[PDB]
Amino acid sequence: AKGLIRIVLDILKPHEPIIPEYAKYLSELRGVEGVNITLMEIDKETENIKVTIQGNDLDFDEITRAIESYGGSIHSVDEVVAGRTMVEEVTTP
Amino acid sequence: AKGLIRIVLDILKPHEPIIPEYAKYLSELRGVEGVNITLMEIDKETENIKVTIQGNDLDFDEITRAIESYGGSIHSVDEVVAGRTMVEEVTTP
Amino acid sequence: AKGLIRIVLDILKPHEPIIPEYAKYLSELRGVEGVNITLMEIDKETENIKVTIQGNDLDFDEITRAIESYGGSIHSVDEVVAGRTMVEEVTTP
Amino acid sequence: AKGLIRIVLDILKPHEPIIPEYAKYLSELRGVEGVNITLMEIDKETENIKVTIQGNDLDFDEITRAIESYGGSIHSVDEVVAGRTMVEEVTTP
Amino acid sequence: AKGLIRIVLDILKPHEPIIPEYAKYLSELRGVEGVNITLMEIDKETENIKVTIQGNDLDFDEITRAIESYGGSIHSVDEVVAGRTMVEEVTTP
Amino acid sequence: VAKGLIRIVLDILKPHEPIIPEYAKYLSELRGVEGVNITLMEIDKETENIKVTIQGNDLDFDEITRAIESYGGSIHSVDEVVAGRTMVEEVTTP
Amino acid sequence: AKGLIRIVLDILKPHEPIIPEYAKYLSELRGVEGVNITLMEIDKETENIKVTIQGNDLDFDEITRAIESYGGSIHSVDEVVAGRTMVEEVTTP
Amino acid sequence: AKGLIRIVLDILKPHEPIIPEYAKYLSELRGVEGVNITLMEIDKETENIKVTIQGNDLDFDEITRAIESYGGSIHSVDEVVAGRTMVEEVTTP
Amino acid sequence: AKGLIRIVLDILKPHEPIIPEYAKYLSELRGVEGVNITLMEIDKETENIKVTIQGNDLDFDEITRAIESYGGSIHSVDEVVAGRTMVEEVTTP
Amino acid sequence: AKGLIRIVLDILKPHEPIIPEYAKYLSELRGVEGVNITLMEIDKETENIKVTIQGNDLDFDEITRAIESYGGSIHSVDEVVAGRTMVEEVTTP
Amino acid sequence: VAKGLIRIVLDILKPHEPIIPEYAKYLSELRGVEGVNITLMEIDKETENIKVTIQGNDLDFDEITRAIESYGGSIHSVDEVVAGRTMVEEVTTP
Amino acid sequence: AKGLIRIVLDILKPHEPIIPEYAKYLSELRGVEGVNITLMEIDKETENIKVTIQGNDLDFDEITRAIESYGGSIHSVDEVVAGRTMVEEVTTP
Amino acid sequence: AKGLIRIVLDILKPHEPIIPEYAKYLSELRGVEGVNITLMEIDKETENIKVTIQGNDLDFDEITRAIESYGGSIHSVDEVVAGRTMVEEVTTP
Amino acid sequence: AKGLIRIVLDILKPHEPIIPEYAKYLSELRGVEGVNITLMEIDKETENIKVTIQGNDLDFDEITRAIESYGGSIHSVDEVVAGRTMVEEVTTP
Ligand SMILES: [Ca+2]
Ligand SMILES: [Ca+2]
Ligand SMILES: [Ca+2]
Ligand SMILES: [Ca+2]
Ligand SMILES: [Ca+2]
Ligand SMILES: [Ca+2]
Ligand SMILES: [Ca+2]
Ligand SMILES: [Ca+2]
Ligand SMILES: [Ca+2]
Ligand SMILES: [Ca+2]
Ligand SMILES: [Ca+2]
Ligand SMILES: [Ca+2]
Ligand SMILES: [Ca+2]
Ligand SMILES: [Ca+2]
Ligand SMILES: [Ca+2]
Ligand SMILES: [Ca+2]
Ligand SMILES: [Ca+2]
Ligand SMILES: [Ca+2]
Ligand SMILES: [Ca+2]
Ligand SMILES: [Ca+2]
Ligand SMILES: [Ca+2]
Ligand SMILES: [Ca+2]
Ligand SMILES: [Ca+2]
Ligand SMILES: [Ca+2]
Ligand SMILES: [Ca+2]
Ligand SMILES: [Ca+2]
Ligand SMILES: [Ca+2]
Ligand SMILES: [Ca+2]
Repeated sequence: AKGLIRIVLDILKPHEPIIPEYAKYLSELRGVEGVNITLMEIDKETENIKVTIQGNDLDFDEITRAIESYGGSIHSVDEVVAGRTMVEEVTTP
Repeated sequence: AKGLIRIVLDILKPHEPIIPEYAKYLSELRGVEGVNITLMEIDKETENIKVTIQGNDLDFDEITRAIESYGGSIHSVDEVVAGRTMVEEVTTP
Repeated sequence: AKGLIRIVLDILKPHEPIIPEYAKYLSELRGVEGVNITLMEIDKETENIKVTIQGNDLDFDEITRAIESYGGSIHSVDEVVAGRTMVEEVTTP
Repeated sequence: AKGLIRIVLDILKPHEPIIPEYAKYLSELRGVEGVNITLMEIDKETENIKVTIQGNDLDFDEITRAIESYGGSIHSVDEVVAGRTMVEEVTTP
Repeated sequence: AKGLIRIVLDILKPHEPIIPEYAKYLSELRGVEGVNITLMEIDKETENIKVTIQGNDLDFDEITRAIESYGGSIHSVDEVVAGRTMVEEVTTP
Repeated sequence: VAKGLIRIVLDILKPHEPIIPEYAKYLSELRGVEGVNITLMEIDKETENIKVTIQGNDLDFDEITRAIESYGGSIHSVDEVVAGRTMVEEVTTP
Repeated sequence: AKGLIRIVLDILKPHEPIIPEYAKYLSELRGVEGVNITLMEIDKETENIKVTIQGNDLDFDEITRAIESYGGSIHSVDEVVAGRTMVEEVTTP
Repeated sequence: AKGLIRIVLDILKPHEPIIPEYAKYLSELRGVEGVNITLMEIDKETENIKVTIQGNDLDFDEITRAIESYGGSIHSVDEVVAGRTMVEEVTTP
Repeated sequence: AKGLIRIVLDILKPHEPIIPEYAKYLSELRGVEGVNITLMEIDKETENIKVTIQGNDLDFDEITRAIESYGGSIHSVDEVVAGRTMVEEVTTP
Repeated sequence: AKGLIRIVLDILKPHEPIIPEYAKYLSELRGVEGVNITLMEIDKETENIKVTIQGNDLDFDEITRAIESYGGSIHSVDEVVAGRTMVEEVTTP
Repeated sequence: VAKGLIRIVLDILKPHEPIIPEYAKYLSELRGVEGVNITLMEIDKETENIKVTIQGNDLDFDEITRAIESYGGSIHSVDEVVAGRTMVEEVTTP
Repeated sequence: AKGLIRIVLDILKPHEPIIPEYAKYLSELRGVEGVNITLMEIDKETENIKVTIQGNDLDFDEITRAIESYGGSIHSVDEVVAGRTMVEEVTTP
Repeated sequence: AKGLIRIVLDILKPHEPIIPEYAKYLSELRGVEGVNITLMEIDKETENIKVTIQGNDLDFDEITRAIESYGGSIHSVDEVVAGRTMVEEVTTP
Repeated sequence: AKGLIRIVLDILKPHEPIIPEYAKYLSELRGVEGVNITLMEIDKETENIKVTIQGNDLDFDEITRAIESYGGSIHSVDEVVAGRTMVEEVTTP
């Protein structure tokens, strides 16, 4: 296990496609152990969701394009993890 | 485990059927490891519950329809997990 | 394991009988592994309690009848876990 | 693993006997695997402490009496677990 | 195990001896597994510390002899555990 | 066995570019770095504050400080360090 | 393991030497399994770190003479743990 | 003023009468300035409300007559103020 | 001022009419000093608002027949205030 | 405006007499501008409530006695304000 | 006396441009707007979420919704509205 | 107003004399408007209290001597307000 | 009073000039009732501060340039207020 | 009021002089409405206090020097207010 192993991003999203679509679909890409989508805010034209993605050697620009193939839009990359083992954020002042 | 593996959704519901009822019935569905339902807020007409359903390649359309047919009505999908392993949501400012 | 594996309900009850009785009893019902009763509040005349019951294929009606025959009533069913495996509640916005 | 396997009682005792006396004593009671006594609050005349007790088919009446024998006095019973397993309490709104 | 397995007490104490000593010292007492000492509040004359001390069957009075012996003063015993198994306080209203 | 620096957590200022999964891939492959983690602190218009949690074996704070800067980064403060045989977590207190 | 296995102290210090130094150099110390230094508060003059050090039969005096050598100043010993076992502080009212 | 100027009580109560009535009604009682009623928890059979009622010299029993009179049931009086001036509870350990 | 001076209810509602409508139209209502509508939760179907309405001798039935006219549905009456004076809820254990 | 102008005492009383009795009674005591009694906690045998009292050169011994006369019992004194002004307590680490 | 809409709180998506004190000045001078307040929610790379609290007399939600959009804004949701004679604040509850 | 207008200090003290005495007394000192004593904690042997004193040009030494002559010692001076006008503490990161 | 009345921005800042400089200086500009600078984070080359500025018809690009005239740098405009009267943010979900 | 009107700073200090001392002395300085000092953390050598000083056109250099000369040492300036009116900090994510 190497490279990007965990990606977390917040996207904006026309209400369609429905979000179990996105999950099902993001499963397929290059070595994805699994995806987590949680609903952030739920506005009227639109939808804020937090996508958590994790696997081996992940393809960033693949995800990033795969997502837009769905009329969905990355607002920001919240967190990235890379390397042999899965490091979490440590808190502090 | 593949495709959809855990689904979290909040549904509005008439007081009947009761909630254990739903729970029992949802244990049935195609590849359903198990179901949790906690009681959100219990207005006079009606009853908001939370639905936590996990399993292997769960069928979304199966579920929604199982709930409607039941009296329930789906307000949102709060969260989904799709893939080989359970990715929990990683939290961040 | 199948069906009703966890049941949590809040019931009003008179000071009688002493709570260890209801526990000591509801232990004995069909398919109950354990029972937990925590004290909620205690008013002059009466008494609120939460009642967690876990087991295999607990029959929802035995249980409730049991509590009634002891002189307390089910104000509400707060949570229910059903299926093969203990699904816990996933928290979300 | 049957009957009362955990009893938390809140009780008022005169200062004396000191708090690890009870601990000592109550441990030597039938079925009793263990005893925790934390100090709740302490007033001029008197001392409010909580008595968590764990074991196996515990005697509610021995205990009740045992505590009273040392000049203690049961203000209330705040928890009970009964059965083959320790069911902790599930929380909900 | 047997007797007291845990005793927690809050004590007042001059600045000296510095508290790593109290730790060391009490560690060497009869039947002591380990001893934790966190610093509560640091006053100008004195010092206020929590001593958690645990192990197999503890001599409460030895423990009280030893502390006083370094210029301690036992304000209160906050918690005591005894018996065969390490029961913790359970949370409750 | 591990020795030396084993985890480091630094806060840095960062030109929007390069994007952040750059850093993560990049840093990932340093000397004896089992894993890096970057969470995003604050995404200002001019710049962008981000937090790097780096972890490995006998780690070279100077290979790291230099690599970041190359990418145009800037260490503001180092917030945590764990050195030695075992991973020790911070304990809390009054 | 015996005597002190964990020591937590709050210290003040010049900006140099930078903190990953202080970390390196106490791994060096006698019987020190590892050290954790989180940054408490960074001022203009100076710089407040917390130092959590863990090992076997640690030497308080080596540790402390060493910190003064590095220019630092030990404000307080916030917690100490001693004996065979990592007793954590049990929290109470 | 004189006598009771404030009484707060928690009551259980069937769904009907809807609670704007209780408010209205109690407003018209002897010496009543105003009356606040917030909704605690909404159970299936019943309903749990807090009634804050205030004014000049209140007839406690009239207040208890009037509530019962609509199918109320007084679980407890939570707070009472009397005298010339409106003293509130002061916070303290 | 007399009878109800403040009423707070939680309601569910279609997205239309948009919420500044609902606001306008209850200012219209009889004896209504003003209304506050904050948005509780926005779903795909529907839309949960809280409605805080304040005035003199307000008419619960006008208010409520009016909300149903606008397509809405009143889930619960969360708080009511009645009499000459805006008694707020005094909070207690 | 001299001497004791506020006394908060925490006290255990048998259920009877009910709580607005004391309120009534204590108000008719010398110097006494007002009396708040909130309910602290309530057990099977007994009832713990807090008595905040406000006035002017208050008699500690009248009160102490007065409370005792009704079968009440002072567990402790939690606040005192004395002088020409009500000084509330300032908080600090 | 005031009538009609008197306070409105809306959340909008916003191209980084125009900058935010634009909006504030601009909106300030609408029909019967005693004051506007904009706090910044989240400053993403592509866009930017911001919150407008607008307040005045018999306010025209449609003059407002239109003005925002002109500046390239986009209402996502209206979060609060106060209409009528007096300013009523939300009361809280279980 | 000039000089020492507010003084807050935490002092240890024996159960004697009863706290209203220390208030009743410290009221009488030179330049004291009001005095507030809240109960901090109460141990078997002794007693912690916070002591807010407000006045004009309070002499710091009279006050302290006063408390000593009553048999409690000043553990620390938590806060002091000096000058013409009551400056309150401004909170900051 | 019209236009911008309140501006709040977070800037980055070489440690010089000192921050009482910035305050003193920002006072002068076109109609500034007053400025508030609080210290955010305090890094080693650098300094995060939150500037709050308030007056009549404020000159944005004046401030914005005035600030940089000091080797200081706007990272983001956090909040702006405009018009006849001073509107604060209202909170909500 | 003009120029500097309120200054908030945290300073490290030897135990002597005491803190009221400082307070008194700082009431003196050029145009000083009044001073607050609360006690932050009281390490063994030393004493972190917070300094809140407000007034009219306060002279910064005067102050720092008044504190140093006193034994104290300035770690940071946490906050300042300069202008015609006291702008408090307005808080935001
Ligand atoms: Ca974002
Ligand atoms: Ca930490
Ligand atoms: Ca409701
Ligand atoms: Ca929802
Ligand atoms: Ca994180
Ligand atoms: Ca009650
Ligand atoms: Ca979550
Ligand atoms: Ca007490
Ligand atoms: Ca739960
Ligand atoms: Ca102290
Ligand atoms: Ca519990
Ligand atoms: Ca930093
Ligand atoms: Ca701890
Ligand atoms: Ca505990
Ligand atoms: Ca319920
Ligand atoms: Ca208090
Ligand atoms: Ca209260
Ligand atoms: Ca109790
Ligand atoms: Ca304070
Ligand atoms: Ca929204
Ligand atoms: Ca309320
Ligand atoms: Ca104590
Ligand atoms: Ca502040
Ligand atoms: Ca920013
Ligand atoms: Ca609100
Ligand atoms: Ca310290
Ligand atoms: Ca500082
Ligand atoms: Ca704000």
